[PDB]
Amino acid sequence: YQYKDILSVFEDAFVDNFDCKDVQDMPKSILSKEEIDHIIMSKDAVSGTLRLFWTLLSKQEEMVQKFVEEVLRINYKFLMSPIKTEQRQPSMMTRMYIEQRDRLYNDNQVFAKYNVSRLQPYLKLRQALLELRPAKNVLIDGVLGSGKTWVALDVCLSYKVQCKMDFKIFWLNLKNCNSPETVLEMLQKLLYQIDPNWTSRSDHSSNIKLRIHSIQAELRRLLKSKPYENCLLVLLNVQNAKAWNAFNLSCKILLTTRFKQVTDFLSAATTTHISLDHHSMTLTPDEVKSLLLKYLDCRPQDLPREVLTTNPRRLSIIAESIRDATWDNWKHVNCDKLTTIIESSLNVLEPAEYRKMFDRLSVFPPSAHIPTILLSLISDVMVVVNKLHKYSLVEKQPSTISIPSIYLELKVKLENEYALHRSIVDHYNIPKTFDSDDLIPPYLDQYFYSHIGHHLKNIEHPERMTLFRMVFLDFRFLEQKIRHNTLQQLKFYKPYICDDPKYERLVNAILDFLPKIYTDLLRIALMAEDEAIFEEAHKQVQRDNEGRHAVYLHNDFCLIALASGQILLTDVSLEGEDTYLLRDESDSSDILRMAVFNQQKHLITLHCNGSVKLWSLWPDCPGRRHSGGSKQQLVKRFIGSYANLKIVAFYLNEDAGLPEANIQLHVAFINGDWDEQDQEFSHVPVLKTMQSGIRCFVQVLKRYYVVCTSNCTLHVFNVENDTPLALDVFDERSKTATVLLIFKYSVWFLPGLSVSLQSEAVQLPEITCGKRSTDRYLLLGTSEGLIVYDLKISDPVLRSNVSEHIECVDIYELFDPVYKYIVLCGAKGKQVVHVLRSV
Amino acid sequence: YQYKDILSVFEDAFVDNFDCKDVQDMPKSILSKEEIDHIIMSKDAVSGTLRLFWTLLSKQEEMVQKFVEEVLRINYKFLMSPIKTEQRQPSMMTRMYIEQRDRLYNDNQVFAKYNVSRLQPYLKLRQALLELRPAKNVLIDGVLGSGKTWVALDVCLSYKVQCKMDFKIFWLNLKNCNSPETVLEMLQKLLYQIDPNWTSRSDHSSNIKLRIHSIQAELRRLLKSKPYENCLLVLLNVQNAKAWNAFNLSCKILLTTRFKQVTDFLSAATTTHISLDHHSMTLTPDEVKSLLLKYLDCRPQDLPREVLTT
Amino acid sequence: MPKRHREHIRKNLNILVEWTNYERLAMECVQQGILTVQMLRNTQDLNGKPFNMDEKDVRVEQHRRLLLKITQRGPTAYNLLINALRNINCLDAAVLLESVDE
Amino acid sequence: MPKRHREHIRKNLNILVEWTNYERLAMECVQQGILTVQMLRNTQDLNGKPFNMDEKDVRVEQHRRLLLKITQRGPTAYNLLINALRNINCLDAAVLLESVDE
Repeated sequence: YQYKDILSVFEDAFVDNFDCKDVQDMPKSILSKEEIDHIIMSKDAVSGTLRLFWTLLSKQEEMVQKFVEEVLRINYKFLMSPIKTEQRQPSMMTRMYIEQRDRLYNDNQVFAKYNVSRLQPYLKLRQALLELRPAKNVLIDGVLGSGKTWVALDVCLSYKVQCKMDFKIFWLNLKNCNSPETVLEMLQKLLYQIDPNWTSRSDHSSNIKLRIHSIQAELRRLLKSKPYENCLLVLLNVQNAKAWNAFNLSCKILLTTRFKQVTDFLSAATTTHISLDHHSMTLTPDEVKSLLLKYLDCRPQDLPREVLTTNPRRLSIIAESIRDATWDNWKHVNCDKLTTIIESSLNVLEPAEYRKMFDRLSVFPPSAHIPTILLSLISDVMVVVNKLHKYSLVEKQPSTISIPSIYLELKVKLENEYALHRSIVDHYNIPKTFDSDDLIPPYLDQYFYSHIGHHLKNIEHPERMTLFRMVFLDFRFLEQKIRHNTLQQLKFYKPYICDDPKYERLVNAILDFLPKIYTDLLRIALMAEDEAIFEEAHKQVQRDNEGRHAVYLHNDFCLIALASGQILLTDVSLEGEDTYLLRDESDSSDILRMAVFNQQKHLITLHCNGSVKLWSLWPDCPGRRHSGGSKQQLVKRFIGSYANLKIVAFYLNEDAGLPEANIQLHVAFINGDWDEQDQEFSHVPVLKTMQSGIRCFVQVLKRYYVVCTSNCTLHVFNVENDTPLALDVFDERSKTATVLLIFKYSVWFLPGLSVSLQSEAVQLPEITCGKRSTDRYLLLGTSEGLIVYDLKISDPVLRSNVSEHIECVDIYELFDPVYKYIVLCGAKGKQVVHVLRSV
Repeated sequence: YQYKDILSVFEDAFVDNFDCKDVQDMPKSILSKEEIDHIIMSKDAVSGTLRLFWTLLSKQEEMVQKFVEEVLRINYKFLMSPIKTEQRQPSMMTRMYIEQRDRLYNDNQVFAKYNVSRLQPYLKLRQALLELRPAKNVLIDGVLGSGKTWVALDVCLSYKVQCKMDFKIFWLNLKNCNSPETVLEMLQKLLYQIDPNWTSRSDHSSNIKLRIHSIQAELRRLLKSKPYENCLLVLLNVQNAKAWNAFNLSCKILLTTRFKQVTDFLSAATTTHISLDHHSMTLTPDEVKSLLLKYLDCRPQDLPREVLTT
Repeated sequence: MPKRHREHIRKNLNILVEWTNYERLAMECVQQGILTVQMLRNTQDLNGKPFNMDEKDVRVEQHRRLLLKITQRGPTAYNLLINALRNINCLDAAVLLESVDE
Repeated sequence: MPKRHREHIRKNLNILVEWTNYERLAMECVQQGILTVQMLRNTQDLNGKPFNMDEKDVRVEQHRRLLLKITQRGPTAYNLLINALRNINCLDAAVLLESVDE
């Protein structure tokens, strides 16, 4: 018989005892490395089972023979006789399961190929499926257009659920369930699904409700049958709970509506509520990276493209257009097909009040919140928005309101008359009403501070100069303190300058001064005079590069993306946190595993970057791929081979261990032979706790050179790897490197954590002292003042970075300012004579 | 199965043994402070175990097992056996009760989430229901829209009486039930729900009275059955006494009324009479704050409303 | 197999983990016909962080990872486990396994 | 336990509370495996009403409350109390308890 159907029958056995993640054979052509290797990171044996039974089921039928007949039968004899029996004999139960599944595929014809099974939702569904009471019901909801039909089909094909239901499954799409005859025909069709016979004499057309309750009674009385004890009625896209109030026939029914109104009525205890608008429900874009594989079947072209989160309808139709240009059909195309479906579900709204107000909403930015007053101007209004929230459209929250981008931009921007005049004159009028004697308005944090810029650029220029307060000074205080930032304020300052050049140059100087950094605000405005900021500060009083934060504990591990643009920041509350240097756009807040206190390392270019904690381990990761790659636990300071051709990850454990491994391979290559260690070009310097250095040979590994530091009473290389430093009690000693033998001491407090840079022999001591250009003098004290105590600084090549305070606030400074401006002065100890003042 | 439904099976056993007063083995995770303060002050452990079970079912399904598997261990030994054995095995009558109660909850879906159990009036209710007599009935008055429709639903949820009731219960929303035809279709629904089979040859359209008498006789024949010995008939918002006069089937039935005249008609000796317009029948502010929390769903704003008593 | 074999195996795990050699057992069971392409080791691989505590006592859990797996199959496996210990020749554990039955 | 045990304890509570010492029986039963500190605290707490009447009507009521508690608590209340009363050496109480049996 078939050899692709018998496997799902023993999915129970697989989950019970089988784990395909102990494989060390995996004969390559058996299955692509990516598929089986992403099952290695499966959450549990159930997840591994599902991943295997989906990926393998995607393969062609004859290859499963190589999977089973010989690869599985290495020496097994154990559970292949049942599989082969099912292939040949096939039990009646299994045969009916296969027949029913084939019938379903033969009914849909589109889910058989265009299915990419989402493990998380099915995983969260099938446990409730297997425990469903013979008359309990299950509700699935969320946001419409999420391919919930596909999820229902995914859970439907499961062998376990079909066995539990005894293949008593009936699918009814609840489209247009808002008329008595529309549900009457569904009653007849479901009856005929159960049995195409009817004692239609009781049909009395005097009341269609009479006949509907009669047929409901008939269906109830027939459903109470031994073959009908377990039946699964699928209710696709339930219109309203009113329809269910007739379709409530006391069975194991699963309904998947697409309206927010329907889910509220049903009780969670009575109906296990399931929503699809969740991060877990949303899985990963890697789930939908195979969409072009299910549609176009082109693996290499997936990398050039970029998939998004779980939006099966929109994303699927965009890909269908793409396969029939990737970029042309991404946005410009689908304006006639994706829109058709996006406002196809809308059509239930009456347009006199609902659609008109929704069109009014178009003026607001695509992803923006909204005050209640503003929507009121454009309790009848709140009742209207509340019922709109009830149907499907608007999300409500405590007391502003957010609107999804799917319905806000594409559906209504294309079809929009010019009501923008009234909307934008109101958007001008309300902030004018939001004016005071001072410049402190009751602005709302989200909508006001963000979109006052949009609206004032929209109306005219004099309003632009006045109410942004860049002519004034109150914006700089209010926005920044209330936004805790500077990136958003800059993003307002830049594109809005189009709405006079004399003031445009002044506000350009303002914009330049903005990233450079009550009484404090006026004092700093006093510095700039050609700008009217101090001019406004006078009325107010009569009446460093950039910055970071985003964290919860204490600044650890300051770094630099080699290619001018990223920071592998990281903090102490286990969370990731990576950021741009000229944007600070938080790019990945990913808890590795142990955010504690130790170190991070890069590679020659990129593609690996894990930071060891205080649990020995030094787990590694990718770049924008992020997901941690290497788990390594045996351990301290280890560096990559400085040669770009040899990817040799030189490793250093305790007890002066030398493990060496190419990253391209998974096993240590060389395992030859305690505070901090280093390699050389044949020599090994290690320092340990007695504060006397130890120097060994790579080849003989004994004691040859001991630097006791001679003044007892951390090692790092330079811009030529030629200058190792030994830190001992109170000394820095430039140790050699298979070229010479000892260079410099420079008569240096206990050295907390002193490191090197990446150039010109200069190395960094931090914040006890400053930049000492070894081989000897000190140049700078991190070169851009203090602004408290800690503020890091280094040079990868010619750009600089370094992020780690202690007070959650790291700072990127640069060489150019130099000369330690305000702090290099006469210290706390001074006496004053009020002469001026001789101090 | 589920730990949630099985506990109602053994309340009596708890009332038999579980002190509900001396059992101080505080789980801070599940057993709260204010509710244990209230658990101490209950007049006894019969009602005490009752609203204790209410608080327990308030917690999520797994959350209570910690009490009954290890927290119960120190102070009690028996109770784990009679509950865990049912948790696995699930006896047939218990399972039947489970499906029946689930059918009732699926019948509402609104009281299933927005309810608050008014303790004392319900206590009086099911107490009168312990000695419910096959010919006796219970009148439940109170002004319409006082949630007596809610507590009527609540009182039958009791495991003990429902098992005593042999799990046959039926309901009749008596809205606009004051027509000779209305009683006709309602009794036809009765006929179907009792048995989806009948002889329609006695349909005599010449007289609604003759046919209504015929269906009354048929249903009287049906009820005097061993499988139909104790089947409840609820009369929800009885419009007028004429409906009952058409409905008096000498069965374990009852009714709630909207009208003072309904209660006035019935004889107190022959018909137990319960009202809501009474000092103890009304809701204490604790029940009130629980009900407002059923919608507000945050105690910080619960303190912000201490006025209404309607 | 019934839960009696489950409880017997979990109770005597700490004993049969040491009486019988881990390698001599696993390398005798992989050919015995239980642990193959679909099962193989599932014990030489772990949660990923066992190195917090030293290898000498690590072995004790690795072999512990084996027996707990052997219980997960059907009624045959228990008796097959009997047969497995017959290959082990550490029959003092085989008779201990026998004692719970018969 | 059968209801006959509980009914016998109720109807014969007076004689039993008369014979048996309170503290001695309490310590013997809590050692016997019958009470814990939490429950015995409430058991000796009696009612709080012990304040208003004399002390002479407190210890006896505490003891009868204990008797009433130990009616059903305990895996074998009949047998374990029989053992405890035998330990008391107030064997008249033990034989009176055993009388309802056999």
